[PDB]
Amino acid sequence: DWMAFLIGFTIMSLASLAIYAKGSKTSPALHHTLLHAAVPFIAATAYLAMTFGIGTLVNFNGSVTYLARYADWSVTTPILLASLVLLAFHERGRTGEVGGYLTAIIVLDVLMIVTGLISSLAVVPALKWVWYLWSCAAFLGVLYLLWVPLRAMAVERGEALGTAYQKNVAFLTVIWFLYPIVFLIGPEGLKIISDPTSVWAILIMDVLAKVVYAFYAAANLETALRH
Amino acid sequence: DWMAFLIGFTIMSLASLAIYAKGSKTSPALHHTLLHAAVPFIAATAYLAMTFGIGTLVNFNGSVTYLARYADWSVTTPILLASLVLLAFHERGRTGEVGGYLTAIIVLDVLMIVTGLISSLAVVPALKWVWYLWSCAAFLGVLYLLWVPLRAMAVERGEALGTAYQKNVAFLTVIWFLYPIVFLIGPEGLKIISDPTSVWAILIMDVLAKVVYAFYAAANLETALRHH
Amino acid sequence: DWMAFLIGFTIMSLASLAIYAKGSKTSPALHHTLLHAAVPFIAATAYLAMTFGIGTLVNGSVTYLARYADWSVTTPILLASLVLLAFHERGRTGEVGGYLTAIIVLDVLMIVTGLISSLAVVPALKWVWYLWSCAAFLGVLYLLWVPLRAMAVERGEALGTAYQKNVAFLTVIWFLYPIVFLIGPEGLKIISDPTSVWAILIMDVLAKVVYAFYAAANLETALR
Ligand SMILES: CCCCCCCCCCCCCCCCCCCC
Repeated sequence: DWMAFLIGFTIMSLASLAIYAKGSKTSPALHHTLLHAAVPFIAATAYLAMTFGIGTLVNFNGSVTYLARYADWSVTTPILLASLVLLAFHERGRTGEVGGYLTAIIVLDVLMIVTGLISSLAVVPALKWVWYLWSCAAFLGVLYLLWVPLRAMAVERGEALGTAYQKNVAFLTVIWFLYPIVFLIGPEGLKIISDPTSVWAILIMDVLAKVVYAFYAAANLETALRH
Repeated sequence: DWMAFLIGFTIMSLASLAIYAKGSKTSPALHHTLLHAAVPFIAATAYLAMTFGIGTLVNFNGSVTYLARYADWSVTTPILLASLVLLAFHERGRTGEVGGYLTAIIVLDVLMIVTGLISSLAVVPALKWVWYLWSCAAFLGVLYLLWVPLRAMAVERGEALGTAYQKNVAFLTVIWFLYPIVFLIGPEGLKIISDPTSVWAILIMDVLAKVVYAFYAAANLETALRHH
Repeated sequence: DWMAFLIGFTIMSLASLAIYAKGSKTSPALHHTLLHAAVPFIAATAYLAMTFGIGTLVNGSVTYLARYADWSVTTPILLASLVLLAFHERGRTGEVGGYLTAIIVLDVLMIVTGLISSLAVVPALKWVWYLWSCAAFLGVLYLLWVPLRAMAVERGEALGTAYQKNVAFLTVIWFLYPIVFLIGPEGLKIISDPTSVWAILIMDVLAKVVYAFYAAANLETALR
């Protein structure tokens, strides 16, 4: 409940501070540290909002949808994707090159979030699942870019940075896949799991995706940079 | 009306897939392919929303406003403008150079859309037209950047890429000008033409602007690259 | 109140036109001119909205959504210009982007959190959010004053002098906003809505119009 949101805020607020301090401030690593440190600060703001039910909509039938949660995802996810794109290019790209991939992957990712929110708010089952599927299509669009063309470039340019990108993407894919799963089985979908259970699961997921991943990604870059 | 939206979605969904696959994946062409392929995918999501009247607000005495339509325009138009800016610079610029023109042209363009939405929703005629005009001012702001300074740079840097930009801009101008015309004539404005007729017209316009233009722009760039 | 908004629109509309015309269209200066000219045009659109009470919420306490909408876009653009100055108009792939994203995220959050504080009808919540917004502002100020300023000075004296001058001016003016909020009807309600509105207009002109011309002069000094 409130306790989960307050735990989320505290973890995310501290983590953001920790990620920046601990993170490298040198050359290419710096801009990765800045991006990774920002995500939790957004998540923190979101979680603080959710504790006081700011942005949280209560349907006539007492059903709750957290706008703040989706608002977080709409900004954070793209920032995490942006960091990955830069890794793939090995921190060098000509005018418009990285920008094109960024725009492509952000558009898909943000749409994935927006469509997911439309699905959540949909009170008609048929519509709810049509939109969920479209969201999933967007997610596959994101995953395709990451796993095929971007990963292709990631490996082509060198083993060290290619190894770092592949490690980061793998971790990202598994964690990111939990969100659509939780949605499906959660109160926004099949309603197999309780609101509180889904919220508690998301907190654990959010910490892995934003905090653990950040420290993991830093180690993979630091290991790769050493070579 | 819903049939038009479903037709729009299907055309835009397929087109997006087609544009990416057909588009070149090499050097400067690649980043143009990625940007051009994204637009229809947004438009598609928008059109799907509109079929189920998701963003659609209904006001008495025949006033409908499709929020999803404007949401599409607020993202797509800038992406199309972004692609043009990159063309003008001949796919090379110093730090912040392209960014300055992007921010400038996006701010004007997005404002043009936002102001247009305010105009559509405005219940006082005087306000509705004040905002329409302000939107038009923004559009002129966009057109100025495209046609004067950006076109100047486009031609100065080389004939091949300059020819491609000029062709793309010309096509852009004519199509983009239809939107303010339809708005004026449409239920959002003078209510001279029916909601359904205006919606069907916009679908035709949207296909030209996002799908036909994409293939046209691609050909003009590939023509310029081969000639060079 | 409406007269202030109409005055704001007219000042901001003309200023934006003036800033572009007067601004240099060459090399690094150009992209600074384009960014600086756009800000007032946003502010203008905002002020026009506010005169006709578009985005203005009646709920007893009144909060101008158009005002915050303006701030959420303009402030980042002004911060973006400063970041570019610090790098001396040269940075490797992703370098400037990382600092931009960092400083924009903090800045935009600062605005949105401030809006949450304004809309909050419960005092305790209103001040929790105000403080969080302030934390974000300090986050912005830190980046500007420490790491970005460090790079600004390290790269050369001329551009380092220009950045330091611009930042100083920015900090002082930008600090008025949280002060006005605190003592204004969105906070302690020590000063009237009209007084706060008229004060913000004066502040907004300094921050977007005067600062633009000041920043332009400082860059032309640095280029010479
Ligand atoms: C460094 C330059 C990269 C900047 C990234 C640009 C990303 C643009 C953001 C796109 C957002 C699209 C999501 C909006 C969907 C709205 C569609 C309406 C459906 C109801």
